[PDB]
Amino acid sequence: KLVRFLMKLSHETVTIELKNGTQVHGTITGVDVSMNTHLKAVKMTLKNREPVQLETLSIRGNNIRYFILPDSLPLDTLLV
Amino acid sequence: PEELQKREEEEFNTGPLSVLTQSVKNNTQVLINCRNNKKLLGRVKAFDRHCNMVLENVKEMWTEVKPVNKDRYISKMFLRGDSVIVVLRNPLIAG
Amino acid sequence: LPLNPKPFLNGLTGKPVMVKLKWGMEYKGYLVSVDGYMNMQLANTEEYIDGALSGHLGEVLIRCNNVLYIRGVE
Amino acid sequence: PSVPPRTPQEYLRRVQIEAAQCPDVVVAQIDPKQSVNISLSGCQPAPEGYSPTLQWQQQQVAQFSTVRQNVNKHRSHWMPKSEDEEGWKKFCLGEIGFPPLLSIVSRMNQATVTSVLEYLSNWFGERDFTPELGRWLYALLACLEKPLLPEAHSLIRQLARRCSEVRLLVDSKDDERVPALNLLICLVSRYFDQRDLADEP
Amino acid sequence: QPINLIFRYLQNRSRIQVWLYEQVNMRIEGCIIGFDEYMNLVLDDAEEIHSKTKSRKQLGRIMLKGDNITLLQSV
Amino acid sequence: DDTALIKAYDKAVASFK
Repeated sequence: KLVRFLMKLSHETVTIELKNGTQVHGTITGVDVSMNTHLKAVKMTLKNREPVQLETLSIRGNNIRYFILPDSLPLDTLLV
Repeated sequence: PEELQKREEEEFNTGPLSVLTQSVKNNTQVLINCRNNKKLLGRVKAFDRHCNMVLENVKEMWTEVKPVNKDRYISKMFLRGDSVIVVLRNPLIAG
Repeated sequence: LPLNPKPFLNGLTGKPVMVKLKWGMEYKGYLVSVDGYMNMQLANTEEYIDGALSGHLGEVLIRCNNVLYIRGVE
Repeated sequence: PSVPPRTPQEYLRRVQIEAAQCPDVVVAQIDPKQSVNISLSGCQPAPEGYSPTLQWQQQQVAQFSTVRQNVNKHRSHWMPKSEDEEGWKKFCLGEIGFPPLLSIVSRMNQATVTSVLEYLSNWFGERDFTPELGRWLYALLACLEKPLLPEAHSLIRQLARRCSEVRLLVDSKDDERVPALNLLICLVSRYFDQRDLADEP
Repeated sequence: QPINLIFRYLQNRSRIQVWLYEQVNMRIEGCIIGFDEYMNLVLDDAEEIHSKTKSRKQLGRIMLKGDNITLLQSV
Repeated sequence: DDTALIKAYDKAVASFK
């Protein structure tokens, strides 16, 4: 179910903590049913590096710690 | 049927997952230990069988090199169950 | 008397248990509750890191995956 | 029936059937205390009168975004050693010391931007806030690209706390510091998403 | 299959050793008395065998989760 | 403008009213 909600989030731009801790800011093109997430307009911030621009990135559901959602995001609405 | 799912909800109001539905029903805060080795203090807006969660008003709390407390705030969050280790109902927090 | 994992576990409810996690911490408490996926809820929970009583947590949900083994206590 | 099973699949089928007879969820009623988790406080509200208006905060945040655009024009066109706490303090604050010219900050990489920010917070803890300092903090923040690491979030919250604390010492809104403090707090609290520190009036 | 291996060990009620996935400093040993399709084991008379330090901690009857298991062998 | 930050700061402090 809660993954229904994630799939309602195209064009929302978010930040993702990966499991290795890398922070991944981008805009959602798609989320699938096993939480794999495709992004575009991506900025990756790495512990001991400078950052990284990328036109697109696609990311393994099971490589995600959590999503940081945009604050304006209207939750009660999408929880249905 | 599909109304055998209403066992699920009876099963959340009593299972171990009650701990979560607490927070949802009552707008209470919980404290999750997370595998990133940090703690998340927040309210649960929603959750599933797997402990996937939508949280509000989260403080990420942790420590680091004599070790200094650190934190960071997060308005809204989708937390993967995978990242969750344990979850406190009625945690005790202080300045 | 082959004892199987579900019935064994259902059998631990009510009683003192020592859950030990994949990552080396363990938790003692009274096994309040249990579901299909073998999630668990403990009361009067106590944390032990390196075996040292770390904290007194009260009521606590443990997600199934993190569990290494569970066993009863006196 | 009342034999035993000779193959694994049969045994399992036998387990499965037993596991459907069992209750799926079981709760045990018990009959009758808790460590503390030390949590960093927020931002010290503003004395009555001093809290800036929503329309002002919104105003600067927008302005600060713009400022960061320009910080990437100069950034294409390209100092103490990165680890030198002391030199960096000198370099920036001096006795005087150097302003934050695009010349110099656009040459600083992200890990440095961040370290320096730490060094100027560490100065600020035990020294008073100047407008020289205000400039550097404002600069280094504008030179922080995001998404930020968490270490760097915690950093700027520390700094936003430290501001709100100093703001309590002020005795007339005519203090030079007030606006600079209100700003930095507003920026951390609204531009960098830590609204749990923000001055809602 | 790994299950067929176990199954037998249950017939003999053999004493077995378990190699854990996440943990290398440690083995689990016990006599097997039940299991299920996810290879969770009920294990009796059970022990934590610390490597190097040659020590052994009595646990008694435990249930070992199946996701944890690298490898099974007899003792 | 090399001091464009310095300026933008002061402009921003100044602008409190």
